[PDB]
Formats: sequence, structure tokens, C-alpha cells
Amino acid sequence: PLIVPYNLPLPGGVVPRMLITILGTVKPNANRIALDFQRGNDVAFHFNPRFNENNRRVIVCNTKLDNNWGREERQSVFPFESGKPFKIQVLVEPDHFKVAVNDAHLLQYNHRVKKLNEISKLGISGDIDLTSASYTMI
Amino acid sequence: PLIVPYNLPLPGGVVPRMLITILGTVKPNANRIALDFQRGNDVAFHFNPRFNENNRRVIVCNTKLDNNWGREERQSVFPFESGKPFKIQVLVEPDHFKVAVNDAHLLQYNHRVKKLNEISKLGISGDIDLTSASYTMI
Ligand SMILES: Cc1nc([C@@H]2O[C@@H](CO)[C@H](O)[C@H](n3cc(-c4cc(F)c(Cl)c(F)c4)nn3)[C@H]2OCC(=O)N2CCN(C(=O)CO[C@@H]3[C@@H](n4cc(-c5cc(F)c(Cl)c(F)c5)nn4)[C@@H](O)[C@@H](CO)O[C@H]3c3nc(C)nn3-c3cc(Cl)ccc3Cl)CC2)n(-c2cc(Cl)ccc2Cl)n1
Ligand SMILES: [Cl-]
Ligand SMILES: [Cl-]
Repeated sequence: PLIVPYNLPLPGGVVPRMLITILGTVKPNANRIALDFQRGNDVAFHFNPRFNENNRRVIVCNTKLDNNWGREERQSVFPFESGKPFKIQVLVEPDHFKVAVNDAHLLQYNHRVKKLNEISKLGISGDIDLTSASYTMI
Repeated sequence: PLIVPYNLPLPGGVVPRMLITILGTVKPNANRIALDFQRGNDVAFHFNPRFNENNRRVIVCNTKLDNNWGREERQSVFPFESGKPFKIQVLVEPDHFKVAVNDAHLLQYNHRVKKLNEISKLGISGDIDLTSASYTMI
């Protein structure tokens, strides 16, 4: 049972072939979840399941540069379920992040922050019980 | 130079005579700051300087329980200055939090979440460069 928000420092920084695995359960009354790949106060990749953005479920992805969010990438395929276990995997490729939820490909996010090595940590926040957060190279 | 949003776990939980000190600089075009004393999925005490709430500066304080905000406490005495250093100290008393900014008493916030020792962490977010965040007992 990890404390949320949970900070996953990436000691040597993001590199292609890094594979991150997050296991947890969605809280019963969840509203929001966020994963934030950070380069300083910039957010290279924000992955944000919203359970009730006006009584809809959506995944919103974006980048925050100088405290300004950029173009939103939205999608409606929403694999999370209130009260239920989930698995998120993020695979870093040269040109994008790949995200798979519950072993199924969910989305790709093209890198906007190009200095991959400078992304130093993953923040995991929001309405989950967090079971595990880890990283390796594959 | 901490990463914002920054989460300061409070090992052992909030108790009276806990003193929290936050140091940083307000960004030059700041819009908002928030300190959130968190209890589980709730916010026992949200302290929220708004630099541009319809072209007025105001401090809003409130509590979030089961995702509902409560009664707002608003005040106009506004000690932050865009692009300038600040110091916030919060002293926990049995009946309220005391907040001082730049060594001067600013406000009190009477406890609404009475289970003080379940308040486990302080989140610090918004348009700041965060230099330090710490706690001790006095
Ligand atoms: C709708 C929207 N959302 C975004 C923006 O978009 C994203 C990327 O494109 C990104 O996902 C954002 N983001 C996600 C997270 C996040 C953080 C987190 F911890 C978890 Cl766990 C998580 F899963 C996700 N962080 N950033 C998304 O930004 C969200 C956003 O800006 N806000 C959330 C919705 N709003 C409120 O709830 C405001 O309500 C206030 C309330 N308060 C203040 C804050 C706050 C948060 C914060 F981080 C900082 Cl730095 C602050 F300084 C403050 N959070 N909640 C309180 O202050 C109460 C006090 O009484 O008042 C609420 C209020 N305000 C008004 C006008 N009314 N009320 C209110 C009061 C009461 Cl009593 C009752 C009811 C109400 Cl409604 C605002 C904050 N964007 C977006 C996208 C883009 Cl591309 C560009 C710009 C924006 Cl804004 N739009
Ligand atoms: Cl949000
Ligand atoms: Cl806001």
C-alpha cells in the first residue's frame, strides 16, 4: 500500500527502452488519476483519466511547459473501472511513449519534450490505491 | 529547486505544535498557489491565494470532503507579490491552523476535519519556484 501522491524518481533519467509498470486499484468514488513525467516543473507527459468530466469518462494527455498546458490529446476508450484493479505500462520509444492498460495498447504520446534524459521522475497521483510502481529496461 | 507540485508527507500525522515552513518565489505572471493539507481523499485545509480572480487578488480557504468543497473563507489582505520571495509558516493549534506569511500573522482556519492526526501530507502547488518545504515540532 504505497502513499499517493507517489513519487517515482528515475535515477538515471528516461531513456528509450525504459518500461514502467504501475499496479493499483481505482478508488470506489474516483474522479481523476494522473501520471506525470517531469522535467523540472515542466510535465513532459501528463496522462490523466477523468471519470467525471461533466458526467463523461475521457483520457486527457498533454505537456506543461512554463506553467502553460499545450494541445490536449483526448480519447474516449477508457479502460479503468471504479473500485477495480488496473495495470498501466509505459514503454519509452525514441519518438513516443506507448501506454498499455490491462495488457492492451491504449495510446501513443509523441514526445514534445525532446530532452528525454532530463525527465527525472514520474509522479503518480489521484484516486487510486497504489500497489506497485517500478521501472526497468527491456 | 524542488519540483512542483510537491508533496511533503508528514510522518506520524499532523499534531498540535507542528510547524510547517515553505519558502519560495512567486512566478512573475502567477495566477494561483495552493497548499492542501490532505486526509485520505479529502482536503482538510486548502489555502489558495488567487492573483487574478476576475482581476482581484484574494485568498480563499476551504475544506474538500467526498469531493465537495464547503464554506469558503475569503480575505483581501494579500501578502504575495509576483516574482518576489515569500515565506509561509503554518502552526497547528488544537482549534485552528495559524498561517503567517513573511513572519506576519495572516489568518486562522478553524478545523473542520477534526481527526487531526489523519492529516498525513501537505501538497504544495501552483505558480511558484519552491525552494524549501519542511516540518518540525515547536
Ligand atoms: C477543466 C480543465 N482542466 C484543465 C487542465 O487540463 C489538463 C491537461 O490538458 C490537466 O489535466 C490539468 N491538471 C490535472 C491535474 C491533476 C492534479 C492532481 F493532483 C490529480 Cl490527482 C489529477 F488526477 C490531476 N493538475 N493539472 C487540468 O487542470 C485542472 C485545473 O486547472 N483545475 C481543476 C479544476 N478547477 C477547480 O476545481 C477549481 O476549484 C476551486 C478549488 N480548487 C482550486 C484548485 C487548485 C489546484 C491547483 F493545482 C492549484 Cl495550483 C491551485 F492553485 C488551485 N483545485 N481546486 C478551491 O479553490 C475551491 C475553494 O473554495 O474553489 C473552487 C472553485 N473555483 C471556482 C471558480 N468555483 N469554485 C467552487 C467553489 C465551491 Cl465552494 C464550490 C464549487 C466550486 Cl466549482 C480549477 C483547477 N484545463 C485546462 C486545459 C488547458 Cl489545455 C489549459 C488550461 C486549462 Cl485550465 N481545463
Ligand atoms: Cl483536476
Ligand atoms: Cl485554479
